[PDB]
Amino acid sequence: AGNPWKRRDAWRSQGAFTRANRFRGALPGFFWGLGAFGVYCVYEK
Amino acid sequence: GVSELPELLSHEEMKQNKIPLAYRDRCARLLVPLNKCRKEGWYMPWNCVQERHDYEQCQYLDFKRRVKELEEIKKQRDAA
Amino acid sequence: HHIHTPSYIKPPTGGWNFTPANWKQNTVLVLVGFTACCVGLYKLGEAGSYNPKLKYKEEELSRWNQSAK
Amino acid sequence: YNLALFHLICHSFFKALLFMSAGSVIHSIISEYQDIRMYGGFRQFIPLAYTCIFIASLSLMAIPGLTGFYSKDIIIESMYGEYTFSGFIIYWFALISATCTSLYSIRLIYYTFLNNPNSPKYIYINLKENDIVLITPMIILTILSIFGGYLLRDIYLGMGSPFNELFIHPNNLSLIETEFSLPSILKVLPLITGLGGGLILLLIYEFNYSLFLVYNNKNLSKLYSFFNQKIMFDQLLNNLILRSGLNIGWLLNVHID
Amino acid sequence: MILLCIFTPFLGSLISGFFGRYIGVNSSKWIVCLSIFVSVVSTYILFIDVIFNEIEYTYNIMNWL
Amino acid sequence: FKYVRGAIVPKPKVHPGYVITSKFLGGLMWFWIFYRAKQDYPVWFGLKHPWEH
Amino acid sequence: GPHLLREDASFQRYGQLRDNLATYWKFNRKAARNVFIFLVAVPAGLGYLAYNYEGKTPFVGKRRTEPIFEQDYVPRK
Amino acid sequence: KSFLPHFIPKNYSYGDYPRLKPENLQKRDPYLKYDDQANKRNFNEPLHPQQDDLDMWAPDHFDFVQDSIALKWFGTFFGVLAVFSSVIYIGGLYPEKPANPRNYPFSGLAKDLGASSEEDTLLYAAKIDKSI
Amino acid sequence: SSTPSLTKEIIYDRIVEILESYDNVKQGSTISPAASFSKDLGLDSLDTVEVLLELENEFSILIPDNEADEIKTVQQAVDYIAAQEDSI
Amino acid sequence: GDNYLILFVGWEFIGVASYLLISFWFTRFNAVKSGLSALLINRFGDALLVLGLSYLVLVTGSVN
Amino acid sequence: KAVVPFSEANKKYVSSLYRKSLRTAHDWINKTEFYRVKASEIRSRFDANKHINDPNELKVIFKETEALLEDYAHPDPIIPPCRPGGSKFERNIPPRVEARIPIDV
Ligand SMILES: CCCCCCCCCCCCCCCCCC(=O)OC[C@H](COP(=O)(O)OCCN)OC(=O)CCCCCCCCCCCCCCCCC
Ligand SMILES: CCCCCCCCCCCC(=O)OC[C@H](COP(=O)(O)OCC[N+](C)(C)C)OC(=O)CCCCCCCCCCC
Repeated sequence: AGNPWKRRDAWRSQGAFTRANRFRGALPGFFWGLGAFGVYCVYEK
Repeated sequence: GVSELPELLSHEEMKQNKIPLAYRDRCARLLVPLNKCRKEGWYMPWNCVQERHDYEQCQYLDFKRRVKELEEIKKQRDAA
Repeated sequence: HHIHTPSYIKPPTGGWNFTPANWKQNTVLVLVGFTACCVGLYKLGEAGSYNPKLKYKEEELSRWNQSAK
Repeated sequence: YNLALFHLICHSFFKALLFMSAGSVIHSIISEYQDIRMYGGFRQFIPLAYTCIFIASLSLMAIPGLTGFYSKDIIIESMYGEYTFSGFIIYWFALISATCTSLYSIRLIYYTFLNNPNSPKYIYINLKENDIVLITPMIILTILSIFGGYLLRDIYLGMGSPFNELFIHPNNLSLIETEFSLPSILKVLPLITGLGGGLILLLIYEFNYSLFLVYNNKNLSKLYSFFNQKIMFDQLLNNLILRSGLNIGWLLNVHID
Repeated sequence: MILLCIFTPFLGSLISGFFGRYIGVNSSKWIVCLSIFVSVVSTYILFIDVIFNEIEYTYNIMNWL
Repeated sequence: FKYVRGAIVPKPKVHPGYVITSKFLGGLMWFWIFYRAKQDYPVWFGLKHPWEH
Repeated sequence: GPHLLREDASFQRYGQLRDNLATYWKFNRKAARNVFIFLVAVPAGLGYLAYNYEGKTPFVGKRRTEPIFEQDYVPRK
Repeated sequence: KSFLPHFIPKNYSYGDYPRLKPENLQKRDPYLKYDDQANKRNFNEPLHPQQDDLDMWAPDHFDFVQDSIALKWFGTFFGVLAVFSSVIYIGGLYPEKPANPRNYPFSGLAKDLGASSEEDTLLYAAKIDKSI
Repeated sequence: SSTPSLTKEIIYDRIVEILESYDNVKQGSTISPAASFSKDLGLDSLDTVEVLLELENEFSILIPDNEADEIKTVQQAVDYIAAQEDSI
Repeated sequence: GDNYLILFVGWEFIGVASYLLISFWFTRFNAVKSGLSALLINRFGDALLVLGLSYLVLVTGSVN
Repeated sequence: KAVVPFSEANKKYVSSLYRKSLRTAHDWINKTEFYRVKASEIRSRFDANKHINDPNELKVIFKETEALLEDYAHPDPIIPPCRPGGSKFERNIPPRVEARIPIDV
């Protein structure tokens, strides 16, 4: 059968290893970097 | 701002200020107060702002002077 | 764990996770010694150090060349 | 000489941090592998060790605002800033390595933090972080890998700062032309190729990985097997100099001694 | 403050090298880290004086050649 | 300890210290990058000289 | 006493051979090529540097009597 | 493929020493049982006369590619760089200086650079500013 | 804590999933430690090579070709990995 | 060091310290050999540094 | 030696040939979903010659087979850390146990 281990390598693309979860927040706190900056933006005014 | 190169220091003045050898040019006078600012200001980026931009504006004029002294040199290459 | 034959192998560093029974007793015995040594270095260091740019004033050097000229 | 000394101090922090964090990735995994091909999808499991590498990697890539920018870019700026033939050639060698720095840095992080898992599943249910003693130095170096380059720039790279301990002959003071005569394109070119090249590689690694199986194109297989063996210099040194050098000693031992 | 910045790691290096068997393992790692820590502090003190206050130090121990 | 066969790896729940400690360091980097870029981006790329204000 | 070294038979033949290579050495045309290089090529090779430059190198405080840096810049244009 | 290290003889005639073709012990299988496991040598195995250049302590022998193949590729790598450098130098494609080199007053700091008399001057002077 | 060593109870569980997940095992073929990879499980000669390759990949080890030709029952695989330093 | 020779005393002892540290696990063959490779190539550099120091004494008379 | 088809000795040789056939392809392809395809492709290539009882074609195919594994060999093979050739090999090997033998020297 094509890919005989379809029932063994499934977790390599499911759950925490899904495409979204892997890249989920790969940039640590990017919006938090904006978040404090956004405070400083209107504090600058 | 610094719209033109300030008064050139005399050689006797440069010796007493321990000026670096390569920074002895038309912009030497503006460098002298800046160094005193750095010592008490601990060379910090935020302390010596007015003098540093005053000094660095002088050097651009020196760079622009050399460009004005290149085509003057380059014209003579077109003499023959 | 296992046996590493530390019975006769007695290097200066012990070897194979060696910790003596009276390790607390000797621990301060070295801190007392080590701290004294550093104090010695600070006493020796400040007594003998000097600034090589201040030993000779500028006037004295400005005449040395006139002698060797 | 002032530029090199300043970049030496900066590099002692965003390269020491890389090793410690990498030394924590190897420690965190219970199989204690070191090959990056047995990693994958570690970002969620060890996010602190990832964050130290990511900040170090951006600093190593001279992203503006970080310590790498205040030291690495200006050196490359001045390769074109000398306006000599030799200076121009090395500028491209620097510019390739400026981009390559942005290319293998992404490769290292992607292969170990943004890739599908390769290690046995038993490892992940035991893949955790380390103790506080191993963490304290990395945080201290992490801060110095962001702010330290900005605070220490004017001491070394300042205009007219008295640093006579390093001599710069008056005819060799080209710092003025470097910071004024460079077009705008050069000031961003290492970043534009660095950011563009990294993302282009990042897409190819993720959605189009079929290209990077180099065993098809024999030219690309020979090329890969060439740089992977480090320009064969290890093979040329061992087999042809040490092996030859030892043979001279054998000739003297046999035909003379 | 100069002689402390230079030879302190040497003192820490020797303590674990020869007295290490007598001071265990954990108590031997932290003494070595202690010796380096002294040198880190002493360097910044020198850095404050040297770079900013333009003071230089020199401790001449004895002749060699 | 036991090993339940044929189960995917669930989304990990690391200790709350590590996630906050990681993001804060990353947040500072982005905050510092944006804070500097708001004050020196023309100077970085040469659009405006430092002494133009 | 107690024979602490587990003597290996083939090690002895190795050491016995390595201490008696001179017995089996024969002065063929190849040993004559290596003898010439190591005893008449190299020694004469350094026999010329050691004499073509002996008493010809007054380096103690050899001053500079020549300018280093260019004075007039000619652009390629 | 798996060539022996260079400078290894084919025929040696050392009296009654046993004749055995050299075998590089570095390439032996680590998985097999060996008495000298670190050196991968069974007890009492005969040794080649030049066995010092074949056992583990000898320099590591890289047998991935032919040596002449390595010289071909390694030389090929710098041939491209020499090509890239040589092409530029021929036509002068590298940029020209945008301004005159940095100038200085006082005859270009001749005296400040250890020029005793006006005779030396150019022996020590840097670039001299002609707009004094 | 780290991995609490590697006892045969955990060893046998990891081998079972490899056999459970392989669809080339003939339907049925109840997997017990005493079952042989040829008769009880119905794995062909080339299938047994793949099974051990996954077995050695699951424990991050490298079984030599000389010794991997001798593992023929599931209890042999359980017994082998137990007495191994590099088992994790 | 305030003279080039004291620099050489430190310069050599980076290699001696590294040789021990790189070959720290002296039971690992790839690591015992790696220490020797790191020690010897540096000595090749140190061989030339000694020669340079000599020409400093020849030309100038001191290494301060 | 003499390649005897279907013999046990030939079973091991194919077992060795297939063991290196997947490991080498595993090193070049480090994504599992792409690696599974390559194993099937090679397994779809060990079936073409599965039923061949002619020794004359067996040597030539076996000569070719090693050349393919030798051509596509990975210069930097993946090794487990504690296995020989890895990174932890012979790291802090426990000392050999043997009673001390005193001597009067
Ligand atoms: C391995 C087993 C252990 C045994 C060996 C251990 C290592 C040996 C350590 C000591 C070495 C012996 C040298 C010490 C004897 C003192 C030498 C001396 O005479 O100093 C001369 C110095 C200046 O000479 P002068 O003005 O003529 O006055 C002397 C007239 N009697 O007169 C003075 O003012 C005396 C100055 C004394 C200085 C203290 C000695 C410092 C020694 C440690 C530092 C060594 C140098 C630094 C090297 C460290 C690495 C960089
Ligand atoms: C500026 C110059 C400063 C010089 C002073 C440096 C102080 C450090 C001395 C510590 C010695 C030590 O530790 O040696 C003793 C230790 C003991 O074994 P272990 O490693 O603890 O493991 C123990 C387990 N065994 C028994 C399996 C090894 O090592 C050894 O026998 C290793 C052999 C190499 C020692 C090399 C010493 C080199 C000294 C310096 C050479 C110039």
